[PDB]
Amino acid sequence: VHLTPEEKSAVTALWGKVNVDEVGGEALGRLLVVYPWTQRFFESFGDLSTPDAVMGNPKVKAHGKKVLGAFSDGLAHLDNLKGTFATLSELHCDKLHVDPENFRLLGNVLVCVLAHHFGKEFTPPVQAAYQKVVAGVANALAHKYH
Amino acid sequence: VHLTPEEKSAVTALWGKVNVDEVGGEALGRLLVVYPWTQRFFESFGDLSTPDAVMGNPKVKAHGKKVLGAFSDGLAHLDNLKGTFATLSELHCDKLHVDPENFRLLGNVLVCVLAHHFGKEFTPPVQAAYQKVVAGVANALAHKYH
Amino acid sequence: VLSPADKTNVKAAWGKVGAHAGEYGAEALERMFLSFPTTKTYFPHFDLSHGSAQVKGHGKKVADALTNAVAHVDDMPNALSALSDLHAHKLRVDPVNFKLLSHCLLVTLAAHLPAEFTPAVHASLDKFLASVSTVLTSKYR
Amino acid sequence: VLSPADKTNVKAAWGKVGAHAGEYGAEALERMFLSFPTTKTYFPHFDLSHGSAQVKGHGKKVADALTNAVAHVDDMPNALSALSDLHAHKLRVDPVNFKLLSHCLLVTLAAHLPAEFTPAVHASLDKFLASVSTVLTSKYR
Ligand code: HEM
Ligand code: HEM
Ligand code: HNI
Ligand code: HNI
Repeated sequence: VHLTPEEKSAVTALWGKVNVDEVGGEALGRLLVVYPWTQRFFESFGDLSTPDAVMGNPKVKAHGKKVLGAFSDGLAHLDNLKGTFATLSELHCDKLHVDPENFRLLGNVLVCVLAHHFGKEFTPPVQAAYQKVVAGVANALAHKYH
Repeated sequence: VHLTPEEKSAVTALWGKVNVDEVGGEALGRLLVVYPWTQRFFESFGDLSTPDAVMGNPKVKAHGKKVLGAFSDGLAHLDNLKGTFATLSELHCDKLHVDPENFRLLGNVLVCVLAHHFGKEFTPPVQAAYQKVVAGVANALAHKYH
Repeated sequence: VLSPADKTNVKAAWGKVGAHAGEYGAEALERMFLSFPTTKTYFPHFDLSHGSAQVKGHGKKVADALTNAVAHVDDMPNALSALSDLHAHKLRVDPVNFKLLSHCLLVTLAAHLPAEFTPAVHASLDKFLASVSTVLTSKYR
Repeated sequence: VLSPADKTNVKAAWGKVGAHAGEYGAEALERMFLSFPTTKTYFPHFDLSHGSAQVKGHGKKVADALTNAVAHVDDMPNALSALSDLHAHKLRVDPVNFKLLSHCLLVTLAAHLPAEFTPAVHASLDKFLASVSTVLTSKYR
């Protein structure tokens, strides 16, 4: 995972327009709707019984803010994603017991959410840059598993 | 990748007992039998029409041995698999057009072949070390794709 | 398996795609080649650059196969039988790549259909694309 | 699909395994936990210590389900229906992990079946384990 200078610029340009709170809730919600087995990690969040129950669930939305906040922070450190995500990797393994395949699923759902929000502005080259990012973030979050 | 000192030693010790003619022919042959669509890359090898034909095919056997030769180079330079396999990665992308997902298939067939030969000697810890090795080789061979 | 709601959702979304099916198929392929360069190994004989007549023509074929699958949504193994034969015996694309193209088709649809690409519809489309992919890889061995 | 030759191969190989099935199930789990540590994320409630009785007990459950699947190789969806329900609604293991366990089962079989693990039998066992996995993930969404 190495972005070109122009890809880095494109990622940063698009991200400046993202409502990171809103987008996080939407990405996590869509994960739980599209891949409903991922709800296994969120029993404490309450009603996840229908697509609307999931998407509008305030605990899902609040959690999505955390997730996308950490992602947003990682965009500032694209050359050291493994370091950036090391303590979160350890946490997701040791405390949360989250299969890292879930990070890959969430990254692609996030890409779909970005496409949905930005429409034509989410061009194929912009997507390609974001795919490098989400692959790097997922690989980083997986890296300290043991 | 991340072989511990003790896993590096275990990998080296087992490899010192490997018969490359047998293991190489068996691993490439089984790739072509178990995942027969991979035969698409080896039409020039002649007769691949039955499992016996594949396993006994002189070109399959010779090529399997060559492949293991490159594997041996990797095992001799575990801290720089990416550098070790750079030229071969370029070849597999630019000239051979081989989808790197196939490298994972070969890695796991190789593990099965080691288990088949060594039996109980191929212990769960030894297997775990070899899984790191084959993952590392596949990832290094994939690295120069573009 | 596709539920009654899945089939309603897929028919509505792909119906809205309408005349754009070929355009969106080609766009999905482009997004795939740029995002996942290993997928290009299957097209050494193609110009894969933007505006490619080969990519446009192939996108149309892919989209038309999906339209046929939607038309025969309750009989996909048979409606796609000849295509699945071609995949198993000639094209021989590793199954992982179907997931990459499916994802790129979802991204394309998301980028074009703001109102229609709801979470429920997204879920149904992903299931539909996975079902098509399963049929197309079903005869490999 | 599993061919008659596949079914013959699987029945013969699993027959040879016989009463060792439970032991081999445990060994495959141990191999998986060591080789693919992410799979342990599904067992944080287990004792995973060396020679764990809890892991051995689980190995027996996995093996017995496989024995049943072999016995019912012509209709695995029905034979495994209760188990597939449990996987879809409770266990919810990501589908990627089924390939990891399947590979570890092949390794275990290879290590114990020097005569039986021919290339053809290896191929049939791989198809069989993938088919079992497909059934177990069939109701996920
Ligand atoms: C971009 C990828 C992800 C990032 C950056 C991320 C980040 C975070 C952060 C910052 C926290 C708070 C840590 C704390 O409580 O100390 C968290 C918690 C958590 N995450 Fe992740 N996460 C990601 C993906 C996922 C995925 C895909 C899942 C599972 C489907 C997951 C499951 C959880 C769970 C279960 C918690 C604790 C929730 C609770 O407090 O009840 N994460 N994550
Ligand atoms: C992952 C471990 C692998 C290693 C270490 C490896 C290594 C090699 C080596 C050393 C050569 C000879 C290069 C030369 O001509 O100078 C070669 C050639 C080749 N490899 Fe790979 N290989 C691997 C996997 C694969 C896989 C999985 C496939 C396809 C499924 C593949 C397809 C080919 C083909 C088609 C050739 C050329 C054969 C010919 O001469 O017709 N390789 N490989
Ligand atoms: C990354 C590779 C790749 C994937 C994932 C893939 C996924 C799919 C999917 C899945 C949703 C569909 C419906 C589909 C449909 C088609 N493919 Ni795909 N194909 C792929 C690579 C090909 C290749 C290669 C060809 C041949 C193109 C050519 O013109 O040579 C092809 C040809 C076809 C054709 C033309 C067949 C004919 O000549 O009769 C159709 C239709 N397909 N392909
Ligand atoms: C990596 C995770 C994982 C995989 C891939 C997997 C793959 C499989 C396969 C595939 C060949 C089979 C036949 C199988 C069969 C079983 N598993 Ni699996 N299981 C897995 C994780 C579990 C877990 C976790 C449980 C619950 C165990 C417990 O005791 O809490 C489980 C429970 C079972 C049970 C017990 C069900 C019951 O309580 O009635 C059987 C039988 N299975 N599992």
